[PDB]
Amino acid sequence: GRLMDRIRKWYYNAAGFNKYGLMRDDTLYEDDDVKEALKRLPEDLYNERMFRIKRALDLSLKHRILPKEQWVKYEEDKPYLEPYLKEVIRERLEREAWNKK
Amino acid sequence: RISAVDARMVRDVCSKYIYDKCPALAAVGPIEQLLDYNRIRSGMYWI
Amino acid sequence: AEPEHDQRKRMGLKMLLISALLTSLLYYMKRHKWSVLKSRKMAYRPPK
Amino acid sequence: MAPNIRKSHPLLKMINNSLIDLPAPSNISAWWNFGSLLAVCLMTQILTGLLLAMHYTADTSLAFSSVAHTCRNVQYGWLIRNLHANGASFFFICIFLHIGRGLYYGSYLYKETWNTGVILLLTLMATAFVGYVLPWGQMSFWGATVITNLFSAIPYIGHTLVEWAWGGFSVDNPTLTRFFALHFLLPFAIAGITIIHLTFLHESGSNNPLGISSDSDKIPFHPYYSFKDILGLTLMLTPFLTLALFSPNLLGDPENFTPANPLVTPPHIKPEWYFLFAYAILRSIPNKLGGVLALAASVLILFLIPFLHKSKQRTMTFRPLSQTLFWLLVANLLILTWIGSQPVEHPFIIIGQMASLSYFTILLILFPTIGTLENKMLNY
Amino acid sequence: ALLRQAYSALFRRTSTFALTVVLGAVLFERAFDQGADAIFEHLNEGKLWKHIKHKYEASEE
Ligand code: HEM
Ligand code: HEM
Ligand SMILES: CO/N=C(/C(=O)OC)c1ccccc1COc1cc(C)c(I)cc1C
Repeated sequence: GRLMDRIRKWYYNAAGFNKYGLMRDDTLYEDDDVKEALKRLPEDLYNERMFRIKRALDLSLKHRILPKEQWVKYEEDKPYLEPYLKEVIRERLEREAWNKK
Repeated sequence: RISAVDARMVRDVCSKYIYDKCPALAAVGPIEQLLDYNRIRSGMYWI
Repeated sequence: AEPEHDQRKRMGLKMLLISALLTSLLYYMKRHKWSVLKSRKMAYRPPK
Repeated sequence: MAPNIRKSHPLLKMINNSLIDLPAPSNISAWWNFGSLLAVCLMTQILTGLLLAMHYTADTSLAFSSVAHTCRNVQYGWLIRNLHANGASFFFICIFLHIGRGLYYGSYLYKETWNTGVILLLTLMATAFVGYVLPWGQMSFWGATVITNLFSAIPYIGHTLVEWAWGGFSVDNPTLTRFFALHFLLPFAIAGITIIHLTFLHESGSNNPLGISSDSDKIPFHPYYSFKDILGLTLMLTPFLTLALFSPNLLGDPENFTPANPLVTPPHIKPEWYFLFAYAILRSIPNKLGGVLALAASVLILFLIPFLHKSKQRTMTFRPLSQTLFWLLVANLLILTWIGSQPVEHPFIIIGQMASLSYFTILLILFPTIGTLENKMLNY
Repeated sequence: ALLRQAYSALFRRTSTFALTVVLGAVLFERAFDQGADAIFEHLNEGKLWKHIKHKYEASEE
């Protein structure tokens, strides 16, 4: 049944980064993979992610959040970077394994 | 009116309108290096 | 045991008064400068 | 060179490029003030310490009285003395929040900046340790005794590493004199290393409460953080001075107003508040050696934090699970501190080993685990 | 309007601003001390030596 869904949706609301208007992927720590990934994002998606963040920072400095209306909703969160990120990791795991070879 | 102006006059007039005033600023483009109104505001005083 | 007892408490007093006065002022000053970021507004304007 | 003599000068360029035109995140909070306090705090100890060292006599026959003389006869000596001893506390308080902050917001991901911090902590600990022996009071002596006596539990090179540190057979003048020297020295080592710490830091720049690129919005250190830090200074400095000027000994053990005497072991030998937590974990493992290792690792564990980060996000801002675990740990530490101030008797003994047990578990097993589990809940 | 007077007179010219701080600190000290001692002493009537002093000062042996 829908347990995993209930949970995920819960934890999602629990974390509460949407309160800042951030997407899940907007919060990823920028390790090496994530870094390559972002470099592959289309000009627009990248600028949109950029503003989203700078917005959230200005909020954190102000010690505020977005009004309930603007919070990102669990199912309207677009996972824009994950497709790319997984590839970057695929490519690497390939290279990685191939060099031990 | 122009021959009436002397250094002393220029200083007093510029001080009058420039010194310690809070200015308006318009920046367009790759402006990351220019920054902080505060810093710019403090550039409004002391030689 | 603590001959200074008295002067030390007279000092503690002056310390609070000044401390109070100063923390207040500095709070204002801190707030005054940051006001530029606190009030600050921003919009995203793609060339759609 | 360049237009303004701030960025061209080989020194003003240093003061400037690390405290004025220095790029700082627009949102770093109050938990970022401790770095400067720690710094300030340091300069202050060294200053008060020098002033005290100018009236101190490192000799078992005059140690206790030289201090008393300093308080009773030296102009404002009594004051300087307070500030120094209490400054040690402010220092630790500050350093523990500095650490906490780092743990919570994943600052430790800045590995070098972090490891140097750990080294800073360790050096600071040694420093207060030797410093405490200087007034040569009962606790000073027995504290020195209890602790240094642990090394004899190391194998083979044990009983020797000790009769070497003491410079004799028991804690005596030979030890006192080298401890004064050591204490006079370490603070500089600290300052030194503190430079390195800030250097590695500047490579990456300050992390920030959200844990996402703050290049999108950076501000000049001055005036933002100059002012913000100075405020933080006064805010903290107020209680420090309050405690130091109204309740001078709220923290100090009274047994240290009694000249050290080797023919009288005090009832309860316990460290200043800032060591209690470690004193507790020390006594949790009843086996001179095991207890030592357990103490050792209670602090050396910090070197592992970086490798135990499993979250896909840097900070705990968006990880409610880690948060409570984090606050559990914090509380876990209060309990350990409380236990350290208590005698070795039930219920304390059991409560003691428990906290100890949890302490290592939380940092070695839980945190890493909950973090993994958390990633899965984000569907990552 | 004092604020304006104060601004133009003292706070505008960075040199007079510092001059104000100096003379200002001087006056502030003198008064802040007096008032505080006064508060402290009053708060401790007859407990200080300053008080009981007369009983042995030139009136004994
Ligand atoms: C007495 C020695 C120390 C001094 C004087 C000191 C000073 C500083 C200063 C000035 C900062 C920058 C401002 C701030 O974020 O607080 C800083 C940052 C930092 N310090 Fe220390 N520090 C000390 C000890 C430590 C310790 C014990 C650790 C942890 C084991 C540590 C870990 C860090 C880290 C990770 C940063 C990055 C902060 C961030 O941006 O997230 N420091 N420190
Ligand atoms: C890292 C900074 C320092 C720390 C953490 C520190 C800590 C301490 C501590 C805990 C004591 C025992 C205080 C007491 O309770 O009586 C002490 C004493 C002393 N310290 Fe320091 N100290 C520092 C720096 C210095 C420096 C640089 C000097 C001078 C060169 C110095 C000189 C002394 C002297 C003379 C005493 C003996 C007087 C006394 O017992 O108060 N200290 N210090
Ligand atoms: C010389 O003893 N100094 C003591 C002190 O509290 O100094 C501030 C002291 C006094 C009584 C008992 C134990 C100590 C030192 O104990 C220490 C010392 C260090 C370094 C650590 I890590 C951990 C503990 C538990």
